[PDB]
This record gives sequence, C-alpha cells and structure tokens, in this order.
Amino acid sequence: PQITLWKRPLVTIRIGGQLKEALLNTGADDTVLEEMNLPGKWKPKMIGGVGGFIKVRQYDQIPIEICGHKVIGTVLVGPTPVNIIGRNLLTQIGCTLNF
Amino acid sequence: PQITLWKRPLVTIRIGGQLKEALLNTGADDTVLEEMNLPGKWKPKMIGGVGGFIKVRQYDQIPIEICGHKVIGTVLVGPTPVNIIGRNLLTQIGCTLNF
Amino acid sequence: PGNFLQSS
Repeated sequence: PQITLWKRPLVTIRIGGQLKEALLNTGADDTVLEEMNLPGKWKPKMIGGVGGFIKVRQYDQIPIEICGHKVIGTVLVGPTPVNIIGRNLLTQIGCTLNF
Repeated sequence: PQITLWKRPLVTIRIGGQLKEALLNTGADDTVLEEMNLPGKWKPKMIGGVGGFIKVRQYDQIPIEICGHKVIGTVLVGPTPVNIIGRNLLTQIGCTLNF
Repeated sequence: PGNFLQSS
C-alpha cells in the first residue's frame, strides 16, 4: 500500500488473540503497546518522547501481524497514549518514506 | 527520494538562514522545533507525546525548506528532545508510507 | 496528543 498522511496512519494489528489499532510511527525507534499481559520474561526499560520518559516492559521475539505481514520482534509494553509501531517493526514489513 | 527506516529518518531543514536537523515523523500531527527565536506573533499551546505534555509557542505561516521542497505552515517551538517534521508538513512535500 | 516521538 501507499499510505497518505492527511489522517493519522492507523492500522489494525493482531497480537495473539487480540486485535488492536496502532500508529505507523517513523518517529519511534521501537514498538510500544498499551498495558497487556504477554507471555515470557521481560526486562524493564525507560523510553523518552516529547513529554519526558515512561517506564515499560520489554518482551523479545513476539509475533504480530500488521497489514497482512507477519513480523517477529521486540515489543515494549507500558502507559503509551496510543499503540505505536516503530521502526524495528516497520523495517520488517519493508516500509519506506517516499516523496 | 525513498527513505528507509534502518536508522532515524533525519534530514537537514532550512528555516530563515538557519540549518536544523529534523526527524521525519509520521507519528506527529504537528511540526515542533527546539527552543529558538522566530518573528511575528505566537500563542501558547500544549502538545502531548509519550511521557505527557509540553508547553510550546505556536507560530503560523512559517516558510521552511525540507529536502529541496519549499513549504509553509505552522511551526511549534518548545522543549521537544529532537526537532520533528510532522504530518502538517509531510503532506505538503507529498510524503507517503510505502510497503 | 499529538506527537509520538519515541526513543530508547
């Protein structure tokens, strides 16, 4: 697809049995999802953005389906205002910015 | 150009004789630059991100050059950790997310 | 919000 930017680039993602809306975010290094209870170990982590830092849980090698692409990588979980797909997963679906 | 997302999509912009490094950010509604002086009237605004809100000054109809494209729009100035080019200007340069 | 810059 070619996604224009007149509206927020929101997509549906599937993570296990859950369907969520998420923002395709070239301004994020990492993918951050709203609080949820993922399987497996996790390391606490701090991430920074426009208003300061938040604390999140880092889970590795988590499968997610995004626009019919299956990706497997690191997912951060915490008090993000919106579910964010960052460059770590954008690269796995082959996303580029074009103009 | 086509810009891949292996690294942060940083570009140099020009704003009235000043060069600045800025992040092409599909997760930002607006364009926000670190503290600087700009001419004309402005009004305060609160904008939110990961980690909460910050107070910025809103300046309207500012001309900026971004990757050879001469655009005009609203520029917010305040304590963003990095300069951000948001959707308000990405739409003017014809930017899409492709995969 | 806004402006979803994010970094580690």
